[PDB]
Amino acid sequence: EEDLTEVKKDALENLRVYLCEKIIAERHFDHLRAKKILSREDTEEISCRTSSRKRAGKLLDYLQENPKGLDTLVESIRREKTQNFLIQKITDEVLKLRNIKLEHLK
Amino acid sequence: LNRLREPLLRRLSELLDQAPEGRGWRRLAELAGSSCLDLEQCSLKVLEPEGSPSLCLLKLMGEKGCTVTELSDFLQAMEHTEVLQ
Repeated sequence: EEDLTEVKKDALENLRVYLCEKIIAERHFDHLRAKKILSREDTEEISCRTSSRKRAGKLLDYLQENPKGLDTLVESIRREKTQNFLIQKITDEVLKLRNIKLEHLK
Repeated sequence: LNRLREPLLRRLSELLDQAPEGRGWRRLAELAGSSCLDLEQCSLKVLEPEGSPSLCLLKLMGEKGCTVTELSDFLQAMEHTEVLQ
């Protein structure tokens, strides 16, 4: 349902500032490239950047075209178990915005 | 817990999900005394459109073998009497 889509979209895009620091940019787009949501042109466009942070910015802003992308962003982080503490943070964010949508229903 | 029917567990889960309290479901999973996979799988169960973490936690405590009066003692320890009524 598209309500989950819209709350997922704004629940990602409200928190761009924190996520664009503690994420290595290169170490994911082979997994989500296997999900057929991202192409080589994106790989070249991301490599055109020179800063550390703006890679994370345009990569993070290059996922707001399909609703199921965030799962894949979890999944590679689920795959490489080097860091995982971001999960329940963004999860609690999703519960909060879901609660506001739920109270706005009635 | 795990023995009882659908409407009581369903209503209790869908009421415990909507938790504006700071002592929410993560507090209720963290009881007094008696690893990561429980919390992670509940926090991924919430990603579905029709789920609660509360359902995952009630299934977990039913797998613990908790009883309804026992859980009500934990809820009195949780010191929100609006949940008990």
